[PDB]
Amino acid sequence: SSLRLISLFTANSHLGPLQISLGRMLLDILKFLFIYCLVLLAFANGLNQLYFYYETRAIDEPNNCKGIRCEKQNNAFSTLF
Amino acid sequence: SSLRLISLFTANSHLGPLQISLGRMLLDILKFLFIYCLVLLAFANGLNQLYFYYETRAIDEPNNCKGIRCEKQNNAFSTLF
Repeated sequence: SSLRLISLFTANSHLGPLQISLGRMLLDILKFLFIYCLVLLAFANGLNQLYFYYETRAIDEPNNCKGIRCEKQNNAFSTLF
Repeated sequence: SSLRLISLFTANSHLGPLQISLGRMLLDILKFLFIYCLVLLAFANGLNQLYFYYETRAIDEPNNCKGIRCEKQNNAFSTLF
């Protein structure tokens, strides 16, 4: 609801021609996004297939924290998610 | 081999009558040894029977130390030994 004040820039002479030039840049990231998506799901598979034998539990870890976003990161290549 | 210099105390007049009085004290600890052994064998069983469900391993424990004599003692009532 707060990002809708950008449709008012067309009524000014300085900020007007800037939105039109920004509209074209967003037609260049699509193809690189496609290629990057393929390169990422390709690699997301081998690493998961190699490390899924050493998955521990939470109660056997310090402070009962499992995964990244803890203070000491652990169990980063266990599942596919 | 070094505790055999106590068999020479009988040739002196000060240390002589001390070995003979010490020889009698060692005939009082036997009965209390009997009672204490029964009282210890009695209690050594319930505590082992109550705690033998939560026995962890040694890779889950910090610094790979299991049992008493570590810096942080753990697994004290797991087995009978």
